[PDB]
Amino acid sequence: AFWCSIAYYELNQRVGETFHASQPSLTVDGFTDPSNSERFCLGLLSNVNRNATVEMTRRHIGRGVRLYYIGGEVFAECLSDSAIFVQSPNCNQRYGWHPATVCKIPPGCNLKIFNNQEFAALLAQSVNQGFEAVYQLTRMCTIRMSFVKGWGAEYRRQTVTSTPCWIELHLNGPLQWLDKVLTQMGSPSVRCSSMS
Amino acid sequence: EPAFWCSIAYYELNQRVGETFHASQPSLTVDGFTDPSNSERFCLGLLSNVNRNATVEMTRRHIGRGVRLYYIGGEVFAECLSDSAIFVQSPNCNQRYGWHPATVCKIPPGCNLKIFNNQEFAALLAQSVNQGFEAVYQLTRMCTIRMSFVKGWGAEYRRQTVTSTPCWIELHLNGPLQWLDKVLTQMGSPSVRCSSMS
Amino acid sequence: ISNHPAPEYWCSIAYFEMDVQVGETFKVPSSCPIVTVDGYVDPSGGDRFCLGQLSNVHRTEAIERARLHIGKGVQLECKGEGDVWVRCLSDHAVFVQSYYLDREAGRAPGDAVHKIYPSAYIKVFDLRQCHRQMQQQAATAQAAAAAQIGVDDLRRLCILRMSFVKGWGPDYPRQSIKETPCWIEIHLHRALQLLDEVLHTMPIADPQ
Repeated sequence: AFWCSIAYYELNQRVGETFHASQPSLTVDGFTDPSNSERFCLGLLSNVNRNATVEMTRRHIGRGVRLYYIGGEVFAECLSDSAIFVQSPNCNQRYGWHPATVCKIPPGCNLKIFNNQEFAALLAQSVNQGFEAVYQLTRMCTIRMSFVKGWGAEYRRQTVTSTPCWIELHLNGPLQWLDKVLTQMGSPSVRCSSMS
Repeated sequence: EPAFWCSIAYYELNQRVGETFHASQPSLTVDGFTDPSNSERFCLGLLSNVNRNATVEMTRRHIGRGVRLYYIGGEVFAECLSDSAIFVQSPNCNQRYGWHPATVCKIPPGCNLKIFNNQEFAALLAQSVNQGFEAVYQLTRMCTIRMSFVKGWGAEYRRQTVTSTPCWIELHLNGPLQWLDKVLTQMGSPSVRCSSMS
Repeated sequence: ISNHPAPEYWCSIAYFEMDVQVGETFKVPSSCPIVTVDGYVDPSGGDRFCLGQLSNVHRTEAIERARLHIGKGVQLECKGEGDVWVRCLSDHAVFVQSYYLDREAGRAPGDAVHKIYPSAYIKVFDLRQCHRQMQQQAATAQAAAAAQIGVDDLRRLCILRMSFVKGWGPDYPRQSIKETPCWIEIHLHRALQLLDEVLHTMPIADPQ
């Protein structure tokens, strides 16, 4: 019962504690309410080594983004007055572009960032491919979002760690199903030594 | 007696990764799989690390069923469910066999080992009230145990520090720490004052 | 000051050792008006936050030293809806950073380090003064915005920093608190709740 946890980052620095969503519809904003099972307020998260750009970008996070669990799908609605970029391997693989594809969500818009059935079907056909193929599906249970600034293909910020303010989502549901398969996939092919 | 008999922290080299895990049941396994909501399983497989390199990503593939920790009576055992050995550094155990406190014991796959013993610790805590605050404060290291997955460290290996290993955890025995606290809050204070500038 | 429900926790404490947060944030329930942050080792939360039981790989020879002297440390008490008091139960001094204390000294915001003496019981935060000072900033912005201060600048008003043993500031080898061997940053929840309210009244209208 949490359907997803969310971790906030500032560049490549993990900032703040992990937020656990207990409500089917919440919001990740740049405000300071410390106790909202429906509001992951980033404004109250400190970072002793925070630079000007980060601080500046935090100011435009505003009402941020609204994530919400309709049936077996997750949606992200940009409440902020600035765009929010989403990198959902589950969402991209739907339109087809190289999983590492970042999709811009202009203010007032909203995108379907994840679909269970889709994932479950991708987990099923993976069992035949092998341990390795299944172990990598954890990436499919993750979604990365940047606030105000974009990244990836031709925003000269090629990696998330370059953005000032981004967040990572872990879908517990899918992770649990993956785990049940994983504990049955046997052992890896490629081996390893204790000294190397 | 504490709600959680221990807390486990996962690390990748010299970096903390994931949240701190608190064990409530007398049994828990630290494996490399992905279940996020099991009070008996601390799944490291779901934990992400943006600064993760190749070697860590490879070692995480061999954690497998990981290690199983038991709290039977007043002792703690570590069992290697992983098809790769695990390496433990438990002062409490090391002393019990007379090994340099920084000894790292190798637990082959399928093997187990008594990693900690309460009565032993309690005794050490007692015959220390005779050495002063300093001596007691340092009994906190006795309450912490470090394990490394797949890769060994310390003598016998090239990796001399646990922070050099790809995947390792650090346990804190709450019970022992609690008993220690009671004796600390009474040991007075250190003699060598500390400047407010040095 | 406000009518909405009181916070679950009345503050959050994050321990540090230089520029690195050691251990996880300590949340004090509003039902625990007084909390103790000592250098002892009892893991059980409750009313005691024992810094002596926190591990750190980066920890040095100089910090293990200072940590040894935290002792009974200090205490943080919540009196009126959001007013915090401090009482140094330590044998050693403690250095506090407070706006309420800066103002009281006729000093500018952040232009002063307050050293508390053992056994001292001083007030370090006034919710009302904080609340006021927030709208104070929100007002000038609504103005400097139409005439043409962010969340990280004003959230400071709801924060408290305290260094154990060593001191920083313009009379010590240490220039910033990120240089002390061991300290803590306290976030007052009520002050933050009022801030969440004020933030909604700063007509975004800032422009990009």
